[PDB]
Amino acid sequence: PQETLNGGITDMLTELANFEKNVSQAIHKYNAYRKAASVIAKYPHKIKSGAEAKKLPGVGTKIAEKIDEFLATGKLRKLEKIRQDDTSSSINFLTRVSGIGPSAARKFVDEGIKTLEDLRKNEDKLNHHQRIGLKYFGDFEKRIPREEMLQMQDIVLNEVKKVDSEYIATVCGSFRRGAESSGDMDVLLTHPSFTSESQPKLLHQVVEQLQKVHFITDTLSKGETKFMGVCQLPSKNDEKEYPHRRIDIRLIPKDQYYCGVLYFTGSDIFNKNMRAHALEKGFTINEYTIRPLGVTGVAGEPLPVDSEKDIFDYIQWKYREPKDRSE
DNA sequence: CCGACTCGCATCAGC
DNA sequence: GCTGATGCGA
DNA sequence: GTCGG
Ligand code: NA
Ligand code: NA
Repeated sequence: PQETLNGGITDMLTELANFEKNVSQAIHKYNAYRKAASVIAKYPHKIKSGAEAKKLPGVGTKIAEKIDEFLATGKLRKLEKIRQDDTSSSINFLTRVSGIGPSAARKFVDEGIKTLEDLRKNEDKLNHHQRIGLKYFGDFEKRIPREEMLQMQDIVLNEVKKVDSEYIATVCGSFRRGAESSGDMDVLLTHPSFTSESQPKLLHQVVEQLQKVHFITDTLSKGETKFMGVCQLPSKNDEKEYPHRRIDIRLIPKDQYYCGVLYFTGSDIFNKNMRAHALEKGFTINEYTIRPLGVTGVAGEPLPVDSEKDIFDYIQWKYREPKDRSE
């Protein structure tokens, strides 16, 4: 649907969602508004009334009333008010800094720290993650065109194989589904030496090499199985420097690898659909495994999986190409 | 009427 | 010092 | 806030 159809409504609901998450700290109300925003964004008609929208799954009485007010007035009194609220708008804004959630935003604003400038003046009140998020505030809100993602993939796959040619690496997310742009890079990594029933340095090796060739620039968090950090393509010639990008790297045991690939390939809606159809067939699918359900409901031991296709097969489904996986 | 809506890592709260 | 809870982002 | 047991 064209944005101009119900964009005013969906924008309204999305903004309400953010204030619930960031100010009221009501995560379930936050997801409630988003679900309403999503289902309305997919609605192929311009909504004439709240009663019309209430027919959609996820839109209840309260949102129906809000839509009635928005349609009749072009705004929402409650939204208009919280917009001009200095405390609430500042709390909501500060959460745009990676590492600053609803709680940290509240505490900062409570003691008079409201803007990026205020943040820049009080660095010693920020933890390591928050300083990085502050440093790359602008870059982290930029999207990544696919050509840059492709070049990022080149470096990752090359350096990973250089460390150990027996590594297996897959760039997932929307990029694997063939998207024109990405919000970040999500790399899934495994090695034949690493299983569920199984060195605790396989991830470090790869991270270290990507640091050595100056691809990885910063580290947000790093353990034995999960890395979260910052990277940057090398600058061409005398061209303008590339934005710094968010990159995650996960080490997954061989026997759980392809369940992970599927899950982190998405999309969420596709994964939702697929999980629903998994159930009726008598299988349970999560990030790690696909399991067989006993006659009451007792899940037996995880089924052997050696590819994405294996999973699709178990539930008597035919392989859907990553490009065909938005639903 | 009222409960539902996973986990790795960094850091806090408390012993 | 360690264990468990919480915040955060995914 | 919405859904549903
Ligand atoms: Na509804
Ligand atoms: Na944040």
